[PDB]
Amino acid sequence: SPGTPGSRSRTPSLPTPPTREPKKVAVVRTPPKSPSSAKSRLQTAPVPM
Amino acid sequence: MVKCDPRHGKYMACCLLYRGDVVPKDVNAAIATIKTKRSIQFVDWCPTGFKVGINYQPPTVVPGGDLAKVQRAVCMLSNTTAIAEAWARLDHKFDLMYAKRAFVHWYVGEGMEEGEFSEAREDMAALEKDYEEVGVDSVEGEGEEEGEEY
Repeated sequence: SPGTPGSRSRTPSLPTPPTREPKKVAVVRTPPKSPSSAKSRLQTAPVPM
Repeated sequence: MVKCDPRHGKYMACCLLYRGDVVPKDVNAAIATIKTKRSIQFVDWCPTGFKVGINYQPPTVVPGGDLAKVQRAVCMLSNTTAIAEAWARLDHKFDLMYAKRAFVHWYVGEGMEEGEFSEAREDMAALEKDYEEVGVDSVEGEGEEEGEEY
């Protein structure tokens, strides 16, 4: 950069902290283990004549 | 002393036992009075329908009882279709438990057959019809309710 004659100030400015990055983090992972069941029954008493 | 109506049944045989201060002519008159009150229908296939016994010792009531004391008393055993009609009830309560085979495992569990219950039902049903045949005494009739024209 152009400027004043003789010695000029010696300045670094690279910011240390990480930028935006791929860590979305909040995703569904483990629902509780859950099976549905249709169920059935059939009445079975003595049935003579 | 059985929960059956004798007027609904038909008398078949009687044994009358008499105790105490008893007269044979008065026993005869008492039984003759029943036979003339023929609404107490006995079977027509057995007109000689009475047996009699007479003993001199009157009944004793055991202390702490409730029975009145008496100089004379009467005991009877009677055969009649009414008590088979009481059996026909006891068989139709067996039939209802067996029609759903209720309780039969407490008896098959002892090493009976279920076949025994079916045998027993049928033997009993044969007995009710044995009594129906003798309820059918083929007794003759009396009259009609109405008269005629000419």
